[PDB]
Amino acid sequence: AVKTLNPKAEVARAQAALAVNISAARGLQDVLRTNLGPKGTMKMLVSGAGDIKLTKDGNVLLHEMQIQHPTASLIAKVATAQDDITGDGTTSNVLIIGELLKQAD
Amino acid sequence: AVKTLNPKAEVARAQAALAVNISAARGLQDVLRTNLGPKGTMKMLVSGAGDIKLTKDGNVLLHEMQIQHPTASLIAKVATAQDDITGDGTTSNVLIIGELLKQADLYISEGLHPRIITEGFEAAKEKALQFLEEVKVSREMDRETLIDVARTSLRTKVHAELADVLTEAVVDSILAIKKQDEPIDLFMIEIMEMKHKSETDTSLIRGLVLDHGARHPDMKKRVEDAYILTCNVSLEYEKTEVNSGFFYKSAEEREKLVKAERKFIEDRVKKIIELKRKVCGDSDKGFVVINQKGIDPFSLDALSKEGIVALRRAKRRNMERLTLACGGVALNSFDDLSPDCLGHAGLVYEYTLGEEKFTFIEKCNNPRSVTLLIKGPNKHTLTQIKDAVRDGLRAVKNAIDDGCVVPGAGAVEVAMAEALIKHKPSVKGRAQLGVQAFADALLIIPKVLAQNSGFDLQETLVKIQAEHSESGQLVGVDLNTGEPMVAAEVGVWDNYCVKKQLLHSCTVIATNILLVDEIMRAGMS
Amino acid sequence: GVQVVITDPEKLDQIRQRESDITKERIQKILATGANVILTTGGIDDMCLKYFVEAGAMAVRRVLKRDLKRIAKASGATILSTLANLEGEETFEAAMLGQAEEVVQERICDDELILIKNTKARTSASIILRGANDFMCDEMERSLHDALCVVKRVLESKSVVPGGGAVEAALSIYLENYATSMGSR
Amino acid sequence: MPTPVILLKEGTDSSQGIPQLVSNISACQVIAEAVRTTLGPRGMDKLIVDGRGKATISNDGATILKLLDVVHPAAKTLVDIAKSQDAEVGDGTTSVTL
Amino acid sequence: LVLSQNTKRESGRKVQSGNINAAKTIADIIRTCLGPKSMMKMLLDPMGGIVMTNDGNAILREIQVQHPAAKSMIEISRTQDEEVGDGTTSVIILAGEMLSVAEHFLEQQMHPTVVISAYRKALDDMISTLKKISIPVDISDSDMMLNIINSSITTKAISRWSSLACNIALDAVKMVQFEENGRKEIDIKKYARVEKIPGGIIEDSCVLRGVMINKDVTHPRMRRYIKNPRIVLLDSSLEYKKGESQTDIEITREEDFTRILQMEEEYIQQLCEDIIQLKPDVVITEKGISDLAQHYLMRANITAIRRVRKTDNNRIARACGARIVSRPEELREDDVGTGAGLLEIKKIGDEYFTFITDCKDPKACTILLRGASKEILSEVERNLQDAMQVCRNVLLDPQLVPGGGASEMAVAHALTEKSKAMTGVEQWPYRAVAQALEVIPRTLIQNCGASTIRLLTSLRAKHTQENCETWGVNGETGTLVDMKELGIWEPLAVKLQTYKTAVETAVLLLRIDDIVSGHKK
Amino acid sequence: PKAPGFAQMLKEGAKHFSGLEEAVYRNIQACKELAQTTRTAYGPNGMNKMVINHLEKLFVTNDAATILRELEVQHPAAKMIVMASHMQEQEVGDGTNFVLVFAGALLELAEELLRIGLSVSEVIEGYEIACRKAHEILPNLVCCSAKNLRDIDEVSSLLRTSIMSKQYGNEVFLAKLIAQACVSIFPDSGHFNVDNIRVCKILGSGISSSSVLHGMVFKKETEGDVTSVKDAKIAVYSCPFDGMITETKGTVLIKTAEELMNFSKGEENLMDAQVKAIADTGANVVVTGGKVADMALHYANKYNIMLVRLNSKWDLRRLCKTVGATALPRLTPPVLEEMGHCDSVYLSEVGDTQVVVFKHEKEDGAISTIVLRGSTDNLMDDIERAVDDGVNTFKVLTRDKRLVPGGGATEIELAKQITSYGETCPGLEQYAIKKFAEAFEAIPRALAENSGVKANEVISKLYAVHQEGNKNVGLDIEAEVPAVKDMLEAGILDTYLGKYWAIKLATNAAVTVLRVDQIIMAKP
Amino acid sequence: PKAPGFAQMLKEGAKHFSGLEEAVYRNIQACKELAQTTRTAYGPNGMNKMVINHLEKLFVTNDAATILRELEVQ
Repeated sequence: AVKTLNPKAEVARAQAALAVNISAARGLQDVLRTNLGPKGTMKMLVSGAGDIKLTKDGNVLLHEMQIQHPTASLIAKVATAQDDITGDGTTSNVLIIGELLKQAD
Repeated sequence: AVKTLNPKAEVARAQAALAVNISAARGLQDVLRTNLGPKGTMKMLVSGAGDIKLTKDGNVLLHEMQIQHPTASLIAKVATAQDDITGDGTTSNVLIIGELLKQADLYISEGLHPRIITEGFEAAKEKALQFLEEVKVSREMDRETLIDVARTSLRTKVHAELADVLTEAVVDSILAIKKQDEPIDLFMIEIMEMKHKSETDTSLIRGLVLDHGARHPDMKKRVEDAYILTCNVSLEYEKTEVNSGFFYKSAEEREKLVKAERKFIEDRVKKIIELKRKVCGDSDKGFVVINQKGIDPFSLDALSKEGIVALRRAKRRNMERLTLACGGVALNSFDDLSPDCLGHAGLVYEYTLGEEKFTFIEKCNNPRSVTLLIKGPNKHTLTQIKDAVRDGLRAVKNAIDDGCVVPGAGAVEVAMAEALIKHKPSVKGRAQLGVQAFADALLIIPKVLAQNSGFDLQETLVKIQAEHSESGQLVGVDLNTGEPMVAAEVGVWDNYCVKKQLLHSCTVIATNILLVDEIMRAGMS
Repeated sequence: GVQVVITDPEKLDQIRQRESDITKERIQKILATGANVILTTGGIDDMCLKYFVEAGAMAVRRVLKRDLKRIAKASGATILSTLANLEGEETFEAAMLGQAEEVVQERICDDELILIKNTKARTSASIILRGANDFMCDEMERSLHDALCVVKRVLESKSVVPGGGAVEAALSIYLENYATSMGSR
Repeated sequence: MPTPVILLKEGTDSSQGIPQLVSNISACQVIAEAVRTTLGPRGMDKLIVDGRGKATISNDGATILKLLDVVHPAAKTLVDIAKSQDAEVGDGTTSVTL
Repeated sequence: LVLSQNTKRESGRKVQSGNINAAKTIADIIRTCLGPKSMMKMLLDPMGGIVMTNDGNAILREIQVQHPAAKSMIEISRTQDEEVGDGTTSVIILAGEMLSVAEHFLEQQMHPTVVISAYRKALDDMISTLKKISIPVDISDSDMMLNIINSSITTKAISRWSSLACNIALDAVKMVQFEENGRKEIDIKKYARVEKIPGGIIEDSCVLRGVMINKDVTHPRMRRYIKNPRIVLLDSSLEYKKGESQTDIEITREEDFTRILQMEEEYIQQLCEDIIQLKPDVVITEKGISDLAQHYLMRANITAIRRVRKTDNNRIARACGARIVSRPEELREDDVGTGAGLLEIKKIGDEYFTFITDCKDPKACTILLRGASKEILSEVERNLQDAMQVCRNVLLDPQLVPGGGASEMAVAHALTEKSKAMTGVEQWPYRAVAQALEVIPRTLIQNCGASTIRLLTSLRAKHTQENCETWGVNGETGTLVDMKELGIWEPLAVKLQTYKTAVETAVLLLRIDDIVSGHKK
Repeated sequence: PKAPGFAQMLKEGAKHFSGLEEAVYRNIQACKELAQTTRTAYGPNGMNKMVINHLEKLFVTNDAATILRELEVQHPAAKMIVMASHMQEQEVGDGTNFVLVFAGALLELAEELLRIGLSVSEVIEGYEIACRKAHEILPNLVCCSAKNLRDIDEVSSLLRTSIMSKQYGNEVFLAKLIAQACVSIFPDSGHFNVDNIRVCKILGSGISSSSVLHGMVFKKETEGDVTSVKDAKIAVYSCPFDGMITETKGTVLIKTAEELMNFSKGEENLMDAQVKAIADTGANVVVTGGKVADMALHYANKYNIMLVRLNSKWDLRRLCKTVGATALPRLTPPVLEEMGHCDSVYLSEVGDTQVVVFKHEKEDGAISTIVLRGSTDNLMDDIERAVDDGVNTFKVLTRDKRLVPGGGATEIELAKQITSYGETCPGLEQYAIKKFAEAFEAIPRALAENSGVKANEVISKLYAVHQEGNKNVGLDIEAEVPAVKDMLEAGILDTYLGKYWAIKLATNAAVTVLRVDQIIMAKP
Repeated sequence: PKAPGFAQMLKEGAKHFSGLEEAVYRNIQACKELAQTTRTAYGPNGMNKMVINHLEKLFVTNDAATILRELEVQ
């Protein structure tokens, strides 16, 4: 539609973009579900500058795992608050989020 | 991993490709689901060559919707097989497929290993088919029975009026087709189409129509009574298979060589004309000839002076229909020529349209080959209806083929569901899960039916999810009020094998679909 | 180049007839000898194939030239570039036959290869290789190929030299002393 | 990435109406000026050489016009008229344009 | 600039490790694919198609690589597949793992040759081991074979259809026994034709007492249904065929040209009456057919088929026992198409098929595969290919092996029994290969997904007792199971070449020390 | 940013259209282009138009279909409506203009109800039932069902409009010759095949000098003499005029000398005997497209014979009927009964064009030919184009019957009648048919546009004057009087069938283009 | 072919590793390289080694750390 307005523009649609976000978050949660729990495993991150992580608090991971999907970055912000609020279960929040939408879908 | 082996190679993984494939079908089913159900919408395709479609049968869509995702192409193949098996419900078939896989995903998303669920499917179909086997309605070849079924099928594609017009022709063909034991649908079914005067006036012709006309103006356009010559031997000139260099010495011989060369075909046509004159000593009778190869103009002239209708260059199957039409004895050797070898027609004329020529065969006493001449306003529509036609026929051939019949419109699926939901874990328990979703997946047909009909899904399913009493009926969903309906009473039916094969087809598709882990691509440059 | 020209069509059937009868009679003439095994590096026509089946015969086409030479030397056959006689008629003789105990084609690695057992005229030896991959066999035969030669040389020269590098061990010193003999540079 | 469907091929030009109509009128006026001098007892003749290099002089404008490979369409009609009149009566084809 | 101008070379341990690593990859990429609990893989051919198959060979036969030993490993797979069919589910996984430990002495600075030397010693005992722990079986008893076959086939997706194939595989196999070799009759799996048709269901596919042709009657007037027909295999064409000598005609008189044209008519008709003189019923030929003769053969109401593939013609000939002819005048009644219980041509749905049933004791047969989709079908027959192949191997040897890793541990301790009694430096390689063997049941554990270490130790502990050797690993329970009740039974020869191939792989890669590229010829 | 996601990567580069958006908007807009593309088209006041093709070839035209055939369109439904009318002209001839107008207005109105939220399918039904009803009421408007088969005056008066429709300048000439054309042909091969009429374009000598001949013409050469005979003896041979070359190679071979002398002499000699045998029958003119032997024509010239050359298969086929004589594939037998017979045949020079004349008088009925004179061939191409469409009109007139009133008047009754049925429907569909009735306003509306006067009051005036049954009065053609004219006295009529069919086809066009929702487009 | 699918396009171009495969294989091998890199290193019989840095500076060495310091390992 708005492609009429602009050629270089990009837009989604209702079913489409909706489907995107759930997959984005569900895709997001799948990565992090490996984390929380004492039996969980921390993950090692590698900077393009060569720096290194061994953390399991996904807030660092999310903050440091470069993603372009906006809702994921949207997720990053609210989690960034949560870690600024409490720090763990940030894990829970996102896993909570996606599986919530999963059933919602 | 094997990326070590090859850099340019590509691999997926168990979790990865699994999601990809289910994602693939989930998208694929989404597009097609608009279609099946009489309220559904056919779709128009445009070629990169600019051609045009108006189709609804998904196999056409799948075969022509250019996609690369492999599973779809795999699914496309069986759908094409189903098209080569029955023709519609391929619609439902894929809708069955992805939706099953979607429901399948729900449990493995709970970490359930798929191998277990497959066995649940294995048990599930068995009980279903067991129910499927018993529930089919044994019905005779009552004209109306099939008539409703034809109308049942044909409404899937076109106007209610259009199929209704179409319905009469196909069934009567079917009636005029069987030698009470075995149909092949190829000769007796001639599907010819003309860009002429309407869509609706497309009709059965009790006789036959040809895709070409006489090659001479003096040729009779119309003949009251036709005596038929079915043949394939060329009455064009031919020179023998051996190198045979001749000379002469006189230009007189040159002309003498002129006449000699013609003489062989001269006799050939001569044999027929005498036979014609042995046959058509009466002036009233008209004599027609059909060749699968071409005919000499001089031969044409030979017939012309005798006022003989003859046709050349027929497709190899037409003569069968001709023999199935006029009882004519198709031959090659004209020396062994008998009037009993002839075919007879009660009426023939030619129909000239546009630039082409079309020829008409009429009034067989007991025609055994007929023609679905397709009258057309628009080229795509002719192509469009034709698929609907061929679909409609193949519905009937199975319909007569099976002395039983399934009431349609998904009343079975609820019946499948309730019986299957009425299965205790007589299974090893863990399979009852997969069975549950297996049964769960089955309700899609009315769901999309209501969806395609616009009625709210969840409530209607619950509504029809009321087996009434000891007569817990085969209850359909109304296609215009979204309400419980006796498909049998309203005469909504389907081929049992259709229902049979699709379950089998989908099931085998499903289990293997769930039983892949990574998708390999390491090929030469 | 020999052109066939017809001004009288009446014998072309007879012409075309004999076109194969020559091959046919050659089939018959050789078969009448009763020969049961034949090779021909040349092509073999299906007409011949049919005829030999009627004989229940044994035949080979496109055999490598050298092996059948070994065959003739092995079986005692005479390789025949054609049928002939010191008199002009092409005749054939049983004396041209090669002879051996039994011949079988056998499928090794699901592929039927032909076996020849014990030609009485000249005893023959051939070796069948079994291995894992094609890479292994073609190398091991080379060693086998070399394997024959060395023994052949030992047969060729009834004399031996001890292996394991003793040669220069002896040579080095014996020359080392021998060097002093010259006194030059 | 949806895109609106075009009507005809890209660059399928259209220009309509008065400004469209007048352009040819000027174009026709352009044509005559190449022939304006031509006819007359003291009139004029032209030389035009092809891209091949073969020169061609002419006093009959229809010939000149035939040399004058027009790309404007409406003008070609003018060029056609010359052929007709030349196929009819000849010079004054010169005039015919004017 | 000296040697070969930009052709790379390498030597020694880096080469050694590199080949060690690649095989480790090579085996690894398939370790998921063996066992009744295996997985099933689908492939992209480079040109677009799809193949989905568990049999490793095709997978690797469908693998493109750059490192050589992998390709070297590739052929080893296809070779044993060719010779044995399956075990390809396992042999390579055996192979690389053998190499996987085989490296472990490279750091031991032990020269590989001795390590090879022990290997040849090792296999010798291994073959001797299995012969000691083999079991001959009757071949006449069908049910055990059927048990053997399902035991052989309860690894592939047709598992749900074991009953059908087992009899299906048995029936065709039994009916192929060419006794003109005295009592050395040999069966053929190329006369075991396989026809895959989509649609229908697995249950619809069946063994046909004869041959199936994807062609049609040349003329309608020929009947499409006959009980006991007579069949002609005309290797030659049915029409006028070149005068091979660049023949030429020079007519001068008028009637000559017309005369000759009759003559070809005459020549063709000549052929017709020679055919009918044997009173045949069915005409088959690999070449074309004159319709004019076909008129004659129509005139004789004699069924005719043109341009049929030669191998089928043989199997058709092997169906009805008749022999093909290229010479109508030399056609012989001993090749009358007798041995024909029923003639028919059905309509499959958009295709006529030729139905040739109930030969008396046919030797050729095609299996009719009627399923969902050809890739499904093609997958099926590969499993069928393995199924029938092992059976003939069973028909080749009646001695059987209990698999499920049971035999594997049996040798394993047996070599351990050998190992401790074979003092020397070579001892450690000897036990190591025994150490290599243990992985296959272990691998089976993962495909089941059980506590591999504990079960394996117990199994070895279980197999420490001499009294019991049939103790193996159940596919699904993942529990120690004696084979006798379990019934997963295998041809001994299957396992022989398995180890035979396995060890051959080892030595071949071990002698390597060097890589050379850019041959340019 | 810069990173949306896709739930379906199914497409390799292709156009997936969906959501009714293109249907609700883009499909509709495309059709609306076509209306404006040819909005000026129909109208006696509607004006012509020229285009050059992708091969840059001029096409001045008034017909929509031809230009539509000259438009490489790419949008899907556009072609559908194009091809719908394409056959419609193939069905009737003119109407291309009108049906396209029908196409848009129905389309133009439909989206608004769709924008108003009526069921897409319901749109079909109301559109459908209205059409069926519209057909039903249609015959009740036929007036002056002219019957005279073979008069000139009636038919010309009838045929004037279509010529008037697509050529406002010169109706009087065009009718009488085309009326002369229709009368000159009778049902000979059956009820005046359109192909029975031939058209020849000659530049120069403006249109008023164009006429029609009772025979046929060729702008062709001749090889011998030039004569026309009161009793013409025409020889027709698809056979080329040479010694009958046996298709297989007989080359002369000699073995002694005199064959050289004999062969060529006899080679001459029998050719003389051949051509004489022809002349013995009195044949004065011989025709063929095939190769002519030089001595043979040399002989024909010796025998005062006329020759014809290089004509196409159609050319002989036309001529074969003209004198009704049979073409002979056999060169020798100059059959009396199958021998050509003409009033007069000669060569004319017109517009500096060598021209072979078959000037004939045929009582039994002849396929005569029309002479086109005037300057710009571009004029000829359309000026034949319109007459050709008139030719269909006569044939379509000749089809059955029942002149009906043109000039939009009939459409006004249609709307009112359909409007009248509209409120008697009552139901949610009532608006659609109400809109269905409305769309017919476009014709006089467009007619007003091509008249360039204030439409709406004229429409209302036409409405008002149509409230008294005045079915014969319609839209005038006049700047002075932008109100009304009575068509019946004006003779501005039309075909029942043409209106009937064009209604149906446009109807069919709609439901189809209306039917589809979401589309797929592969890359070309 | 030529078109597999991705269930998570989360990455704009980066390396994500999983399935323990790197841990079970790739992690180990890299470590094994380091052993092979300096296996000779220690020992009175262990011999020295030299490497040039990225800035083309000479370093003869037997101490692992210093030579290890000279390795931009990734």
